[PDB]
Parts: sequence; C-alpha cells; structure tokens
Amino acid sequence: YAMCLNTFVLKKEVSEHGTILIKVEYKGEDAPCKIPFSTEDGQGKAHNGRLITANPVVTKKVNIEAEPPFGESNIVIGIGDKALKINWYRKGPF
Amino acid sequence: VKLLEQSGAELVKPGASVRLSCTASGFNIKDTYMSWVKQRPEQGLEWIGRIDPANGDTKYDPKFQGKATITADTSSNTAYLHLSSLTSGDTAVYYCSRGWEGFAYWGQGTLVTVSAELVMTQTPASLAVSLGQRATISCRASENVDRYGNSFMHWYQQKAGQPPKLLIYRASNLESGIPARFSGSGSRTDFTLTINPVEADDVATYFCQRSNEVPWTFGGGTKLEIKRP
Repeated sequence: YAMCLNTFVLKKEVSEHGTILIKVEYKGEDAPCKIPFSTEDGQGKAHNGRLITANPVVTKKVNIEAEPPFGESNIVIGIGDKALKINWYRKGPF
Repeated sequence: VKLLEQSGAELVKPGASVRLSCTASGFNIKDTYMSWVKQRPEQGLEWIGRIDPANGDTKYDPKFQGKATITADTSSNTAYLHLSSLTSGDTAVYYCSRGWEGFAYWGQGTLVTVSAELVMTQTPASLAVSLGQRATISCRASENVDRYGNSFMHWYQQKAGQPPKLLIYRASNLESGIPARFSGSGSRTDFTLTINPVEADDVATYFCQRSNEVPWTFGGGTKLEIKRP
C-alpha cells in the first residue's frame, strides 16, 4: 500500500532485549497505509537504528518494535513536519 | 464506530456511595489509558485520575484521594468510577475519557445529583472578541510538560450541554475535522491557542491540559463571547 501521510500519537508510555515497544494510533483517513519509520541523531540527521517489526502498516484508524541506536536519538513515526519524533536515550554499550 | 457509553443519571442521598460505568465499544479498553473528569455546574474540568487496564495501575489527583476509586473490567470492556461518602460538593457531570496525547474520545457524561504539584494558569478567564478578529488564549504551567522532547499540551472546546471536544494535541497538532482558523503553539512552560478569524460558532469555553506526567491537570478555562464588530 501507499505510505501514511498523516501523523501518529502514543497510546501509552514507550516500553523498554534492548529494543523498545512503541504503541501508536493513526490520525489520518488514508488507511490501509504503510507506517513510515526512520531514526535520527541529536542534530536531526539520518542515524540508522533497526526496525524489528517486519511490515508496520495501519489497517484501520499498531505495535512498533525497534532497537534505538546507542546514546541520543530521535525515533521518527511518519514523514514531514507532522511526523511524531520520540527523543530517546539509550545507555551504554556495557 | 468508536464510542464511550456512560450509565444514566444518578440521584443519591448524602453520605451514600455511587458507581458509574463507561462501556467502550469499537476498541480494546487495554490499548490506552482511561480517565475520569469531574465538572461541577458552570465550573471547569477536573481530572480525577486514570487507569491503565492492561496492568490495573491507577493514578489520582491528590484532591480526589479518599473520595474517588477507578477500576476496569477487561472481560466487559468497561471502566468504573466509585465515589464514597457523597456530599453536595460531589454534585457534577462525570465524564470518562480515552487517551494520553489529548482526549479525542469522551463519554456523554453522567450527572450525579446529591440530594439535600504542577499549577496550570490559563488566561483570560473571560474573553470578549468582535467577529472576524483574533482571539488568543494563554496557558502557563508551573513545571515542564515535556516528554520525549514533545510538549504534552492539549486544547479543548466545550459548548453548552456538550462534552469537551479535542482541538489541539501535542501543543501544535490540529485534530481531524478542526478548521484551519484554530492554531496552537508553545514550548517549555508557555502555551497559546489562537482562533483567527473568530466566527459565531467559536462561542464556547476553552481548556488547556497537560498529560506528560500525573496529575493530567486542566487549566481553569476561558469563556469566549462575541462583542460588537
């Protein structure tokens, strides 16, 4: 399907295998759509983490598992100025 | 579709107890938090507390400790509000509300008639604005309202005899179906709601609300009225 163009909201607190559990709710009406996922550094530049969820999609108006990069990162759910950016701090490596 | 069905009006004696229900349909009650909000006649919104039905965790505003109790039934997809030793001060409309990043879904409310920490500074208390002019409502928090670098500040519109409606969530995001004339902005402790241009439909009471950490405190409210052009 086409990519989700609208924004998302956190259903609950982000849960912390080292990975994080993100529970989202879609705010748009263009479903079925694929959830855009990306990770950024403390400056907002592309800084690759790792999306665990094989194919995160919105069936109707979704649990996202991902391993954040070590240190400071921004977990981006969606595209553009609308996009939900989760500033995350991962301690270590040990 | 997605609906929050509340139980009928209650006429209770002073000193007695009452249980109100909030039946959730079109969604799993465990997916997000469930809050209860108190509103005394002609007064502001008062966040009672919230429940996480997946683990049964409850959090309350200290003002409702020893008065209110919140439970959830995950087999019937229902949330409950328990009120103890009722007084005239408990006479109010009680709303159940779903969510964290702004309450998009509210119940119709339940009237309860009893027979005979962060500070949210919302300004102005009353606002008279001419048609086609700009109306700005301010909300000042005593502490930080940020979580994951996002300001957990939400705005609500409340018209006569109606439950509140979500306008803005996460300080600046417009809720689906809300016109472009409504806008929100803010960072740190200062937040604003702008209605430009103002029309007759905008006559309502407006409320700001934080949700990053408990209590999920509402502002005192802003009664918006129309004056001569």
